[PDB]
Amino acid sequence: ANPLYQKHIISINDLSRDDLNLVLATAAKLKANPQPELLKHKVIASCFFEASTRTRLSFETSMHRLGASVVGFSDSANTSLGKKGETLADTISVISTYVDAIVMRHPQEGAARLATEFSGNVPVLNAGDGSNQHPTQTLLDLFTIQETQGRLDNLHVAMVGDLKYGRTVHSLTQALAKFDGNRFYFIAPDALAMPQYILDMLDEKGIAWSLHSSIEEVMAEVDILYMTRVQKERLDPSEYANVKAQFVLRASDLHNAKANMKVLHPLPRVDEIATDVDKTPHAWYFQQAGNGIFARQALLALVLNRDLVL
Amino acid sequence: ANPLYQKHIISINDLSRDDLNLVLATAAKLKANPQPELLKHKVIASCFFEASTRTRLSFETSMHRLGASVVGFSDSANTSLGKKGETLADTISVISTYVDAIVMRHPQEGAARLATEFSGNVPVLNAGDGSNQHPTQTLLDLFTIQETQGRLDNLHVAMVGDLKYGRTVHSLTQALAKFDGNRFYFIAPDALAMPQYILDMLDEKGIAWSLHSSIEEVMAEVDILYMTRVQKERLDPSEYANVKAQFVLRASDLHNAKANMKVLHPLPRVDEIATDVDKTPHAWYFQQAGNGIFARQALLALVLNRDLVL
Amino acid sequence: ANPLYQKHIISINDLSRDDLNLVLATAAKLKANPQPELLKHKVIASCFFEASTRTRLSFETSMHRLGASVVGFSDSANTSLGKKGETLADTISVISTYVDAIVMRHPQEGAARLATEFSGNVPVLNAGDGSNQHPTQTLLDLFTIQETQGRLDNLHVAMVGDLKYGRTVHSLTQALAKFDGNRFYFIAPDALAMPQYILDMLDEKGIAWSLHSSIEEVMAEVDILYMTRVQKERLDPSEYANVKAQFVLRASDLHNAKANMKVLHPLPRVDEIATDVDKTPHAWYFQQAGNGIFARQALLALVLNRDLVL
Amino acid sequence: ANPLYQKHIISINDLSRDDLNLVLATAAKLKANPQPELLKHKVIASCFFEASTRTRLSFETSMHRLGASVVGFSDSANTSLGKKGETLADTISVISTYVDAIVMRHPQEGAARLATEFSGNVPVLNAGDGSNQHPTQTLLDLFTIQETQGRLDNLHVAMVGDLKYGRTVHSLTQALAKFDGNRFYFIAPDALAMPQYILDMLDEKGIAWSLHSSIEEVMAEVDILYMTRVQKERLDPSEYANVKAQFVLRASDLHNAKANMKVLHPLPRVDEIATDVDKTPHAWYFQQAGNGIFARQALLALVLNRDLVL
Amino acid sequence: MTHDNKLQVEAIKRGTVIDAIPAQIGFKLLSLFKLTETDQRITIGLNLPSGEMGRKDLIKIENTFLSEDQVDQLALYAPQATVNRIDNYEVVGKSRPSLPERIDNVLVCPNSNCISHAEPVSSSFAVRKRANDIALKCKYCEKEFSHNVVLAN
Amino acid sequence: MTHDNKLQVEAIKRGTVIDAIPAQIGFKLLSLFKLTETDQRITIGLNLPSGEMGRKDLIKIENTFLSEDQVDQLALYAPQATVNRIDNYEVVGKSRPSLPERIDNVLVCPNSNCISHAEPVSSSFAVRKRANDIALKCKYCEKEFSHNVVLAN
Ligand SMILES: [Zn+2]
Ligand SMILES: [Zn+2]
Repeated sequence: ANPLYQKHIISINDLSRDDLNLVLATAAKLKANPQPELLKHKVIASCFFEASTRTRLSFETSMHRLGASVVGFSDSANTSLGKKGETLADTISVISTYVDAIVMRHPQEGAARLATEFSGNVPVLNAGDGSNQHPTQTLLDLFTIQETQGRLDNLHVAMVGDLKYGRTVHSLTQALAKFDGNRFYFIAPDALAMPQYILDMLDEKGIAWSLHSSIEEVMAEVDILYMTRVQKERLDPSEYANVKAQFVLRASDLHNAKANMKVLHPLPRVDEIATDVDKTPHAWYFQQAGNGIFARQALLALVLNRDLVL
Repeated sequence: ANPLYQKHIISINDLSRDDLNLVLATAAKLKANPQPELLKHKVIASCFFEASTRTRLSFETSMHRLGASVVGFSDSANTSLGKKGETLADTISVISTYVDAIVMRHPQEGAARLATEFSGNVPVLNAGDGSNQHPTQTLLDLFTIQETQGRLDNLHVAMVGDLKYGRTVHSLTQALAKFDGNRFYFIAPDALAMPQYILDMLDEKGIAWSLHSSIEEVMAEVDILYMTRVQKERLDPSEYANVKAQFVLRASDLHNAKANMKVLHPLPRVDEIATDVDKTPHAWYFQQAGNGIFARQALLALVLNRDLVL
Repeated sequence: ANPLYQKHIISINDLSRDDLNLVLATAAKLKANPQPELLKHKVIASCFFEASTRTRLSFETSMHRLGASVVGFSDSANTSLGKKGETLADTISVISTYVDAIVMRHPQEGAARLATEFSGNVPVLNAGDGSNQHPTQTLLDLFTIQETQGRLDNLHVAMVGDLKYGRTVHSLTQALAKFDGNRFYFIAPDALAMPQYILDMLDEKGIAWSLHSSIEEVMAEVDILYMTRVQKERLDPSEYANVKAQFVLRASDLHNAKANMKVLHPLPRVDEIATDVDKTPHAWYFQQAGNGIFARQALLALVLNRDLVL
Repeated sequence: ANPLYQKHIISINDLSRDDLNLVLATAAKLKANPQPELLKHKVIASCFFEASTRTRLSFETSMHRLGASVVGFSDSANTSLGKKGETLADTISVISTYVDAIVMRHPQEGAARLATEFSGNVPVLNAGDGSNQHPTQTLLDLFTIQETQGRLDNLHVAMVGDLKYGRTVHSLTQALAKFDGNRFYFIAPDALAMPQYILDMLDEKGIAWSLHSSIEEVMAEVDILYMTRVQKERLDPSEYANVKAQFVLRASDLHNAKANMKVLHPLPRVDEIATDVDKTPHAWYFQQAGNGIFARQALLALVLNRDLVL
Repeated sequence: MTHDNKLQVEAIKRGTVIDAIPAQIGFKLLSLFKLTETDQRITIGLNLPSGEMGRKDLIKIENTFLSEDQVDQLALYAPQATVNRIDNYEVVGKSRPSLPERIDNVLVCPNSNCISHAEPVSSSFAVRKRANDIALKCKYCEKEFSHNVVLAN
Repeated sequence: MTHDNKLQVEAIKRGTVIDAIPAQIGFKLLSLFKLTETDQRITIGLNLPSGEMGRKDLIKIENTFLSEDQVDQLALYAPQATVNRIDNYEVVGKSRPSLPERIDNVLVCPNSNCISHAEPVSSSFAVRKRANDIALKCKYCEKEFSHNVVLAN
């Protein structure tokens, strides 16, 4: 039975280079020759304790493309949740007696991990947990990178924005640090720098990384430009405004980029990427968003199906 | 065509001993040999005018296990519902022209009954109505009792907690008072005693019941220990605290219980049952929650299917 | 100096028979001959952590009738929680440095008592601390019973409504229990009976009391009829309706009442006292609210002035 | 006429060394000999567009201690927007026709400054305009440093906490920078450091300052320890916890502090100053809040009176 | 009480010995009353054998003396403990725990709405015995509870 | 072992003796690892004259032996301690606290948004030494904190 069969998908760190490649290989196949009844008769719980429409819609669409049923809920906006009542341990203990798999998104770090200890034999997939993990978004970022660059080794990857609190850039850095020869360029405001811990891990591997203050400063040599959303709340509106101009991508900034270079963004973009970029062949965030479907179909197929016949 | 075919499931009182047994017999079968396309092509409306996730998820999972489709809604949090507008009579008149069955949960007593007068030929199942009925929860409690005790006659059943306002203990008492030789033990705080009316009905049948102040006081002789949630709002926090200690189950209190004795709770437990009990073989609330699925699949199969072929 | 000079008024249990007579003797003199500039130059903080428009308006009118200035605030919240942090202790430690006295209402029991531990030399006056005390409402009631009956001893007092929860009847019973020969008739539904701790104190002190089924049985004897509101939320709508009628007062019931008999009520009355009662000479709930002005001026005059030249 | 007569108090940058000494000399005299009827007949508007109970209560107590009347309002809102329309300009143009002075707090920077453009001859006093200024809190602090140290020059001042965002430390540093020989020790985690614009001004003016890792390194030298609250929201919960300990003050750390050393804090303190500090002679945060009463009376007395006979 | 003259614990020259503490309460007493936050020699014996009660706990604190009040505070936990004041290797005087009139800091108010729960205040309860039990009245919320409930788990 | 002074000294038949516990750590260990929850005779010695090392705490648990794994748990609190196995009144075995791999249910994740706080789960941290400083990574939120930070709680 496949390596991922019945496993829980909690943190990217629990996945080896071999696992990532297995998911990505399956995703490409599901994209080529679709299997609409593969999961027929399964019932999956879409448990969004934290609301997220883009992510819920994508996971659920994934569930539907494979023939599975979906039960679930979203935004548990309890008026001042001092105690929503039931413990999460209890909720999972109950839900795991109804369904065949649980996809959950929760506000607190470690929630999907805890769930794992009460779901019994039912696999639980992490759809986001606090400021910790969001593995499905990474599987989608890597699949989009491999699809467009043809490889996950020897790439010049730039990560721009809120490198400090962006849970996704943290994960992408760890996943790609599992492949060889990748060079990282970190473009972030002084107050939102890549955490030391990530730099530390990188150095151990003997991976190269450099810190840049401007994007055009490294424009010419990047294959992937991964922009993230700088949240103004993390900043003062004056200081925000003071640094803004330094990290917003406009089509002009791309005039020196390579033919193969693509711009990714977990979305939503808003200030950071001008619409004029949408029209260039380097824009790949919407295509990246579509690949979530195959990355997600793949993951579910592998976990819920003894052997993938493709 | 089966006794329950096309009938409405509003109150437990409308079901005879023969009906209860028919549902329970069907549930056991659906649990053994599943029928995933039995309801294929039906569309069921999940109408939760009052939100309830555990119950909605369970009913809907039930709908999915039998191949049916589901349309519906939940928590109609109208800002100060002096008048939500349309009358319930009108809503059901409209919804009954789309679907094949309506499962509804409403805040006011008698809502499912009223619906019945406007759904035309469409069956309506009561998923909870005010402080009145909640028949599906009872069918699930009885199925769990019969499954674990092997019978619904001649049992020593203890009901602990808010016996006064607990709509479920009221129903379980009536259902079991339809079988013979059951002895009831009522453990409740003075301010939350079993309503006189229930005692009255019991006496007419010539059924035995005794009132206890402590659980361990009857521990040794019960087959079923049915705990319910004592809601603090119904009480003063000092008086709550004053009685609390007297009605919370800990594993220690079980050292004298019988091998066959099981602890049920409609859930959510919170204060009342300590987690240490979860680990004992007497804990059966989560298993009881899983049986809701078969009790619910059964009910829907019987109502929506001319004859059950099993 | 007078005995109440610079003293905190927290609980009725803290004041004596004399203290009570001293407050009521002063109230009477101020009602007779007002002192519009006794507290001039004094700034008092009306701190309503729990909003209570009726109580605040009265307390503040009292402060203004003596010439004092008022700064304060009404309520503090969110939905089912609040905000971030700052202890009641620091809040009182700060405010204690600006004002000459603190009047405060709070949702938790013991809040006023704790304030005296951080207010230094500033007297703290309790306008209501959760289900615990409410000193000034009892002084206002006592002043009304004395004003209309001519005495606080040898009275026939009937209390009606929700005796289990009414913090005003518990307190009034304790205040009246400091005087002689009073007799109490408690008329409440079975679920809202006078707690045993009050009954015990009455017994211990040799004070006569008795439970009655309806106001009718004892109307002829009673000198003071004290009513309270039975909130429907303390009962299930069905339950409420059955008892209701037993504790609702109409002008027609006053039929055989003594000349001196007065009907009192802390207010809001809603269903309990029919409007046709307002026209009888027995209705004194509005005149009781007006007296709150003088029982309150009395306290402030006594606590802030070393000597009263009244 | 005095120099501050009929003047607006908007920013600390608008007042001079003299102006500061004039406000503090008056504050001292009013604290010594109160003038309870200096502002009688004057009506002042306490306009808190942004609620701040602590600041409002103090400002209004100040107005009342001088005999003025107060009309005003606290907060104005919706959830994440507000209402319809009416400029701050028209609001001030209207209110300016009723009252003799305007005290106002507002969420946007520059709001108080704009008011002076529409208030005519009515002086506008800033109680806080977003992240910009808060003049009266700095005057209250300065009055507390002077009162306890005997001077505003040649002091050793240590500032602790969130220096990046604290509008009170930026302002205090600017005020103290108008005096001579002061030395500043800035003790903050790396993410919340004193902005460069403040550091630049210090440099430009030849004023000595230095960064330190912990209060310990410099406790012996410091005359004034000014603390601020590091809001957990400015950090990720994980981040917070790691730094936290470095900037939390206990009574045991005061161990080697000078006799005259005072600990100040704008408040609310929450975690930053342990309660055991309140018992040392060094704790002066509560006495600092009380002085706000006199720095505020001082301003109003000076702005509304052409001459003070103090 | 228990007298072993073979594998016995070393005696103290001067101090306090709390004996007859019922088993499993001794540790609670150390915790509750902060008896370990000291530099003196403390010797604790747990589950000691004593036919008188089977297993008992015992605590000896050197060069330390408990006042009448302090001793009274053990009244709810080890009511039959004997506090023998020691000096020069001899019991210079015993002491029995008397139920005091008030109890501070160690108890917690059962009342969820009591303000004593979220504030910088030391709990304080008034003690009054009434047949079958002892009632404890909270200084703050003024609610009276049975000791049995105040001493919950 | 036996603090043989002059007059008398105590000794257990067979069991474990934890010696060289730094002062003020003894009681914590009893509390934290819930060692006092047995029917066994436990003898505790607090603030004992070590002379060289100073003042020490000592614990003797009768008919009770600690697995190497359990001994390892003492590493962060009393790494200097020596855990002696006694059988037949003599030291058959002697081991010392070795840095563990994981530290269960005794620590508290300082991450306030960690799911571990409000739930029926034992904490668990992964010990990672980085030359004397010990980083402890939470099993749930996966955050890594300094042992200093986690230990304050
Ligand atoms: Zn209390
Ligand atoms: Zn954690």
